[PDB]
Amino acid sequence: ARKETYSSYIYKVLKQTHPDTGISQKSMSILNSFVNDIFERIATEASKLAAYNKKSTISAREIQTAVRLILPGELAKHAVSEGTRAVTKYS
Amino acid sequence: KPHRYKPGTVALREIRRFQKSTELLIRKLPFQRLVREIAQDFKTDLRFQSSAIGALQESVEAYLVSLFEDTNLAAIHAKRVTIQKKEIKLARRLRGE
Amino acid sequence: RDNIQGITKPAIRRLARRGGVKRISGLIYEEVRAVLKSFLESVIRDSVTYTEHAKRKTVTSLDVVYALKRQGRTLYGFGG
Amino acid sequence: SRSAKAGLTFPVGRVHRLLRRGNYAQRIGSGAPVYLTAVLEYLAAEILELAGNAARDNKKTRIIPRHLQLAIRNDDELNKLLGNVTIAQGGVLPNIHQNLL
DNA sequence: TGCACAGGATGTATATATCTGACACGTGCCTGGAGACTAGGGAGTAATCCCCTTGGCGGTTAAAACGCGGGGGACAGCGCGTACGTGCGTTTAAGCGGTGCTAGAGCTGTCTACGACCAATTGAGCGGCCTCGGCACCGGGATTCTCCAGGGCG
DNA sequence: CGCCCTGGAGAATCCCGGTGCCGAGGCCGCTCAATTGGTCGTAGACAGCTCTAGCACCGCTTAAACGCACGTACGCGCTGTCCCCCGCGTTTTAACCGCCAAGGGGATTACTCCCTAGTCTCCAGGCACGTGTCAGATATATACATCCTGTGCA
Repeated sequence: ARKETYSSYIYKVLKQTHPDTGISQKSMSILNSFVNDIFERIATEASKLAAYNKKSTISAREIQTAVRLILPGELAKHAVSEGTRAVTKYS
Repeated sequence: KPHRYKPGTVALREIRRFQKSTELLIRKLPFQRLVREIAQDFKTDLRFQSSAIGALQESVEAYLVSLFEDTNLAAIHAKRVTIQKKEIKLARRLRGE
Repeated sequence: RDNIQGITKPAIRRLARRGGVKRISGLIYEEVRAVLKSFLESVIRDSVTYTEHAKRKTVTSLDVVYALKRQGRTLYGFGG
Repeated sequence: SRSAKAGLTFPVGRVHRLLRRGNYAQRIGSGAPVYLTAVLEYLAAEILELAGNAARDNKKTRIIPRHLQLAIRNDDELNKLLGNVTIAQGGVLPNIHQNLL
């Protein structure tokens, strides 16, 4: 059987930050649970926010305002900054 | 002359010893027979995996430690060193339970 | 028969040491035991609910984690 | 993949298909998965650097759950973000009351 | 006779070959990446109307604000004793190494109910309205309910 | 000489009419998504088969639990102190209306294009998995290295 995880990506970002210190398997599972939880957080908040506007479409606007309202001003500020930078650079 | 510590000295070094240890403070068999005992009157003839027991015991220990911290602060609000039965009810009901 | 007594008094004393408690009274060991007796029911009940809904005779880790998910505790680690 | 041209790490296709099969809405935009991968990569990078320095303090080249526990608890935004999260094998903080001294 | 010595008979850290565990590298089948068609859902505009303001005089009322007495309740001081803190020896039982099983967990074809998708009717449910009987507020009067002064009692 | 118990007094409350007031519901006009049927293709339950960790168990091997004995010190009860906020009367302001009438911009409703992505399709490649290899921890030769013993001596 097969399964999906963030392992390789967490290791690559680890090499992008501190390419020395390693990560234990259990801590990697904790990070997998964290990202998997925040995914349902932002996704569900985007679903309810999309339901409040009487719209069937979820765009980057819903993710931007949702991330703003569900996160502290620092994390929402930098998250919206780098997020809009990556999206505007992508399109 | 025997060597004896004054009352209250061993409590501090016990706090230092246990606060540095991440091990579980409850034995496996009593918690096993306890969980099975609670599961007897719910659904008869069940099975418990080798896992998920350390999750119940882990959440019970980690939650009960925080309950002992909040209850400890409740005992400090009364200006004493002793935890009392009313402190557990105060710090319990005041958490929304 | 009476497995709730399986928790020893020195165990409750050690759990009090984890919480920073110095001196402990007598009834603490009974009260903490009762609170545990209620907690294990409040969890294990939902754990049996999900297991009965999943058509299984064995309780897994996803059942416990998903059982603590709806209560807001969100237990990480095993069965994430 | 479109993650390299946009300067990302996590795949955009897995998040886009996951949002499609996640039963969220009828229509899904093309910028939403890129935005979500950007936010998730930022938060993951924050946890990785904070837990990394937390591992640097104890002079260990591997990350134990205690390093991540202290890394999340010592930060105000992370403690306020998740206050109900229980970390396994993370222990507690060395909090000692002053009146007991 | 009392004594120093030359060598065996045991230890002991020291150095060498050996046993798990985890990082590191080389694959190929279910994933993603991307190209084209449809189209209805999103961006944009034209009235609109509708309750929401603009600015400030006065007169008067009900609510906010201040001021003092002191009464009782928060609060410091201090003695008591029994209730846990601390220290021993003695026991029951979990940890752990190892074992024989199985019965339930777990991945895969069939088809078949059976629910997703789409015209036609309508009637039950929603906008509009206009009343009166229940509701809002207060007098009348009885009833209880607390506050204060002897005095019979210490 | 000063305190429980009783009696007088006062006022706060309860409850029962008594009449003006307004929105709950009824009634109507209306009108639109539910209902009924047909089509269609599709995932879920039924086996099917398999395979693998949980189950029940047995026996060393320590190691926390426990019983108790002492003890000392803080929780607790009691007492004196004093000061701070409640109860009440007097001062001071917030808000309503009267005058004396006008507009104003922002969500709403309706209309109107237009283009981003669902859907279908095929091509490719990448990370979960198997294997190579060193790091660390392990167990054992070993060259001396410290008592013990013949053992010969002055």
